[PDB]
Amino acid sequence: GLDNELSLVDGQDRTLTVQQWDTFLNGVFPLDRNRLTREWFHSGRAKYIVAGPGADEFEGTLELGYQIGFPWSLGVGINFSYTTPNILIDDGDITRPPFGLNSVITPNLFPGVSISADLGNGPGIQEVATFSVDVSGAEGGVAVSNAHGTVTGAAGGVLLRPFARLIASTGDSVTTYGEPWNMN
Amino acid sequence: GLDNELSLVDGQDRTLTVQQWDTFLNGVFPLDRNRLTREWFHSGRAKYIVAGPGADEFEGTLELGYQIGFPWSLGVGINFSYTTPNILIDDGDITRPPFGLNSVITPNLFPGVSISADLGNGPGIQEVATFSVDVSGAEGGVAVSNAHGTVTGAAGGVLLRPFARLIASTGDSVTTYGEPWNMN
Amino acid sequence: GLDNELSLVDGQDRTLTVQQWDTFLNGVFPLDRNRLTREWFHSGRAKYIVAGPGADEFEGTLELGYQIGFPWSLGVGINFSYTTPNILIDDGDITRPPFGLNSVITPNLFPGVSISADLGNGPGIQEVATFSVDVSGAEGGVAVSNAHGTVTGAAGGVLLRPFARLIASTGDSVTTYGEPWNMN
Amino acid sequence: GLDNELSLVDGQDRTLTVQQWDTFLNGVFPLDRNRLTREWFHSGRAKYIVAGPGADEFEGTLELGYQIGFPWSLGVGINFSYTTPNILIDDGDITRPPFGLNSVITPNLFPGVSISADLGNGPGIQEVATFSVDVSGAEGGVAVSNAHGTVTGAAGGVLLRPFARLIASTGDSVTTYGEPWNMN
Amino acid sequence: GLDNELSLVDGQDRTLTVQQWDTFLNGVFPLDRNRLTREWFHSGRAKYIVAGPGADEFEGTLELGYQIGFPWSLGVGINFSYTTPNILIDDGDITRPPFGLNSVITPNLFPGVSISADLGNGPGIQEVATFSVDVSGAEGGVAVSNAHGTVTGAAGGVLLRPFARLIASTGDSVTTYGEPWNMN
Amino acid sequence: GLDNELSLVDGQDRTLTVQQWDTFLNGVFPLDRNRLTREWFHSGRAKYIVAGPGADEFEGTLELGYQIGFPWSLGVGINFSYTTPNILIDDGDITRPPFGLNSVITPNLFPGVSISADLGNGPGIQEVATFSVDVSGAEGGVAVSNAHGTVTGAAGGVLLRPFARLIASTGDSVTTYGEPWNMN
Amino acid sequence: GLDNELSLVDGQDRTLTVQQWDTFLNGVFPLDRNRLTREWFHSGRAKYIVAGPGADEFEGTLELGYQIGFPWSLGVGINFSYTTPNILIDDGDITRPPFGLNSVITPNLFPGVSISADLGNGPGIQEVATFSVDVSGAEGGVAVSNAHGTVTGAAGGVLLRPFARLIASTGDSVTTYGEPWNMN
Amino acid sequence: GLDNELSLVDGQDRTLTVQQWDTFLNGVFPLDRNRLTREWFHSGRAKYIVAGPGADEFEGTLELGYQIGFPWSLGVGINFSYTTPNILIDDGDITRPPFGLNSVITPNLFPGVSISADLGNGPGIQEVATFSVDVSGAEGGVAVSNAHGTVTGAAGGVLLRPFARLIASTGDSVTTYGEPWNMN
Repeated sequence: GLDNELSLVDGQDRTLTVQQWDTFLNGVFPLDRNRLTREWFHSGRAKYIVAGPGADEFEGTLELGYQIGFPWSLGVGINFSYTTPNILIDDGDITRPPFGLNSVITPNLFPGVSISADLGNGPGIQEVATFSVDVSGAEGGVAVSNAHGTVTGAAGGVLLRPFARLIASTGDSVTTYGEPWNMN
Repeated sequence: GLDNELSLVDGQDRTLTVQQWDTFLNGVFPLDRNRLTREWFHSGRAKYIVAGPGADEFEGTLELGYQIGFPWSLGVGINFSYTTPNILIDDGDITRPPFGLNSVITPNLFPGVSISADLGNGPGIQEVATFSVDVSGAEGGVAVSNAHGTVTGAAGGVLLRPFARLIASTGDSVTTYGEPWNMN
Repeated sequence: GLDNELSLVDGQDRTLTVQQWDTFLNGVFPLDRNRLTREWFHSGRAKYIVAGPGADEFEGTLELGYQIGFPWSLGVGINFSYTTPNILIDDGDITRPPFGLNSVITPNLFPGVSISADLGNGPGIQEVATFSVDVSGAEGGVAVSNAHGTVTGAAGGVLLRPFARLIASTGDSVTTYGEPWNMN
Repeated sequence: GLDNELSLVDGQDRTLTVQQWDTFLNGVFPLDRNRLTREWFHSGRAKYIVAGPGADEFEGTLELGYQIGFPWSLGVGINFSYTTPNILIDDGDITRPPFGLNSVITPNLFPGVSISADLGNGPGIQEVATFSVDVSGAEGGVAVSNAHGTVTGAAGGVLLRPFARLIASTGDSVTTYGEPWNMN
Repeated sequence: GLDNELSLVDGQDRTLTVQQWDTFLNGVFPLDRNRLTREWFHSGRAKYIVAGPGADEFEGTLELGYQIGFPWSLGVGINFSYTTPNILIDDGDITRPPFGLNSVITPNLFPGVSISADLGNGPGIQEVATFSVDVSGAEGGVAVSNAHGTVTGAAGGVLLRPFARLIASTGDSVTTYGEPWNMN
Repeated sequence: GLDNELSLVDGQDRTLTVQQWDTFLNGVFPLDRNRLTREWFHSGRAKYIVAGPGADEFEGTLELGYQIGFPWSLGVGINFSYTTPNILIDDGDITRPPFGLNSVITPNLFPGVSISADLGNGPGIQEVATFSVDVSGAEGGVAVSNAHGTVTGAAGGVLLRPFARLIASTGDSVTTYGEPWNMN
Repeated sequence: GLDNELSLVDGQDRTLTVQQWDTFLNGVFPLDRNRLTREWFHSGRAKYIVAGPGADEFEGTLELGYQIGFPWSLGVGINFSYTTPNILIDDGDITRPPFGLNSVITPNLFPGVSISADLGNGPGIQEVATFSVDVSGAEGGVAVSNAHGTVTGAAGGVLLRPFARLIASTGDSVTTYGEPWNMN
Repeated sequence: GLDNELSLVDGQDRTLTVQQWDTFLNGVFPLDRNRLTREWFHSGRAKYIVAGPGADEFEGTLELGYQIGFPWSLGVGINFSYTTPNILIDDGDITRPPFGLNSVITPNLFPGVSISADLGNGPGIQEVATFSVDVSGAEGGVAVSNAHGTVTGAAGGVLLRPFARLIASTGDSVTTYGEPWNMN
């Protein structure tokens, strides 16, 4: 049904209304099985109405999309390393027995694994446009089912804020916002 | 209502007036729940008037926007690391017992976390144009409701200064400035 | 046969149906004989139907493809090194015998090999379009046999999710998704 | 009023005069509250006169702007860091009590802050064009009120030198310069 | 003769057949005499047939080429170095004889050579198009003799998989693959 | 007056003459008050004459400018740093009093300033074109007053060599050079 | 005279012949007197013939060039350095005579030169096109005298393999190869 | 006068002759007074003659220029540095007098200068085109006086090899070379 709506008396006395219908953000288990990944499908409709002078020769653009935000970037690195046995002489006496072999340095003698995880402030708030298209005339107009979206390297919970926007060819714009959906 | 206004007698004797109406910069809790992020919605109208010779065949551009300034950039990094037990021989004697095992170096024996926060001078003062469009004739013209803006990696308070600008196709320009809004 | 299907009543009352037929993602032993490489062949058909007003003057785009996800990036590096024998004097006395040769540093005395493997979080979820083409009229339309796909530096299992997409010239879109195929 | 003026007998015997009127560079407290930032508003008019043969079919370009110079770049960085307690064994004996725990290295035991400020020779002298536009005919033409300008990372005093320039379509040019304005 | 063939009933009921004839991949001793280099000459023909409705007004693209894969990248570096004799005083006493010359550090006393070879996972599977050209009508069409191909920095054996591809202007595609040729 | 002149009998028997008149390179105290900056104003005229066959339908390009050279690049960097008091234990015994506090490392105990100046060979000899424009017919043509030029990071004296150039649409060219002006 | 030749029955039954005549690759002592540089002059002619249906309305491209290969890249670096005398106190006692001057570190006391030569695997096999031009009709067509080629940073001998190529506008191609010329 | 000449019977039986006349490369003391810089002025004429069928409707390109080569790149860097007096405690006992002040590290106690010069193999052989222009008809055509050229960072002597080139619109080319001029 109708999720949300906003109206604007524009700069040439037209009433511009933009609406969001049937919005669904469907979070799924990530294809990559990566705990830092989020993945979802966006369905919904954007509609517009224009009333007042010139209503029928209205030219504009209609968009549907979402903003996304999460607090931290996270990366994880795991290293395996091994180095074959060796010796270098360090502060050794090579003039007489045992020729500096009483003062050697070796590499690490065993194979080893190390892990390193980095957490930093996130990339901020981003905007995705599911569609952005030309419309004309007083009413319309556009619907989407099962558009795909994803983000990775994310931690602390991913929030998605759906919007619909109408921009008049004339410069005027109104956008309506919905309640956010939690991908965590 | 009318927020602010400015007039200019231009280079061919036209009086150019640009105005800001109904301005609202609405700071909200950030979608990304990041203390270094600020997020807001811009509403307002820009109007112009042109008087004197040629008024009716005026060609121009109308803009509405804001400048943003904050004093410091801030970044935060937290690292978790652990390395598997190992030894290397350092200045050891491999000719006789105990074959240098009386002088070893190991990696850190425990898992460890470290935090690093960097504060530096900020990126200076930036300008955003919420809309910038062609206008013609003596009066107009353009309105916006709930346009979105954001910035991250910011500290010490974010200030937003709203403006409206009129540029004549002829080169002349006047811009009016409003009272700043505090996002912190 | 028919694998999967989805319908949408669009923004101007047309019923848009997109379908996936005969889908085969054929994983093969990799040409490069690299355990971090995966390689496959994509076959299938995408069909569409449009019903309701204007059905016959429908303009659109039809795509067939897949998303790919795997959890980890992996890289492996093996180094062989050898350095010719040398000495430098370190904290040596050059005023008297044996002129500092009782305190030398050498390079590693033997040839050596070392291995280093790095595992990190993967690149997230990617989309590939096997074909994306213009279609017009009420029904169609497009088939592919043995298109090639590949990815390398991958670990933890590669998953492929096939889709078909129909985008109306009018902005409306519907995409249908199939059951994923395992390349590991 | 008239601030400054310059004339040139050009390459085809036209007298070209360019003038600066009503120039004001208004330094303000920086929106970003950053001591390395300067911010100002430029108002003024540029006029031109062309006399001699062909005066009425003169084609050219008119500009108004300023050069900016300051002696030093300055940046400031403040780091906070803390690392969780740890030990590695350094030149320790692991064959017998106390197993090398008599020779350990730790990280810094306390949290710490460090500051680093860098001062270097500045970026040199830069030119900003407030407007740059086509003019035609013997007289004109162009005015600006409250154009915005800023610079950051600056130290040692910021000077602004206003100019007006006329370039004939024919190649000839004259520019007039004003007295500089101090932003510190 | 005919090496391999594949057919497809396309999205508008045309039968599309693509074929590979007379394929020869001729591996030669590399011009650069570099053991990490492979070099070869590709000869062959691609043909196509289209049957069913509209056969004679078929528009498309014909390609011939190969995929290449090898498991490892390899690089080798050899350094020669020598440094002229010198001394620095390290932890020396300059208040009394012999003024710290009893505790010096020198550079390496001899000339030296070191070798370093790096082996890492390879670049994955790549595609080369020997030709890719427009065709029209029901049958054709294109042949190549002695086209050149090469790759360097390769180890573990280089495999080359020949293909021919037909893409209809309409989106449909079929590609046929041959048996791979070993460049090692 | 006339500064300098050069003539060329070109490839189709036209005599091409290019001349420099009234040349002034006016060095001023730098706007940025930076000892590594030089700043100046260029005034002058370039004239051409063409004689012989086709003189009146001559098409060309006329330029006026200078080359600049200085021997050294110079940069200066001054750092202020301070680090808060801390300790780490280095080769300490943590099994018994005083728990390694008899062997600590600290950061620098005082605030500190350091200066670093780098002198290197300069960027070589550069060419600036004050104007470069199309001319037609047997005589002309172009004049400039108070064009601006600058350079920074310079040491050892900045030299400016003025020139005028005429390029025929036919490829032929002649350039005349003046006596250099010293900006140091 | 005729150096080499190759024929192909193409995809529409035309016999395509490409030929190399009078080929000379003239190695000279390098202008830069650099032992890692090679320099040469290429002379030769490329001819084509087309027989069978449509021979006279043949459209194509004719090229002449060479491939170049050498086994190793080589670079050489020589550094001169000197540092003015200095001291720092290292593990010194500043509470009592001689105030740590019994334990100083200095820089290198003498001026010094060091040389570093790096040999690595070469850049592989490259192709240069001396000319590549449009041809039409049954026979032609193109000749070159003393075209220049060069390469630097090369070691182990530079080999040049001359070719001529004919590409039909229809996609078909044949290339003929000559005996290689040694630039070392 | 005539310096050098070369002729070619081209691919369509035209005799193509290209010539160099009046060539002068005038080395001067470098404007930048930099010993690694070379600077010169190029004067000369290129002529061409075409004989045989179609001579009068010949279309082509005429160039005049030089190759440049020198064996070494050279760079020089001089650093001045000073650091204000400081102390850190190294392996000090802070539990009892004198609290680790018996084991300190300082920065260098004096101001210091260091020089570093790097010599490496040169950039190879480069080509400059003084002019490159369209010509038509059987004879011409183009002359240059006092064109400027320069290079810096050079050592071991700079050689300049003058050439003239004629390229037929048809692909054919001949170039003639002169005796080299020494800029050292």
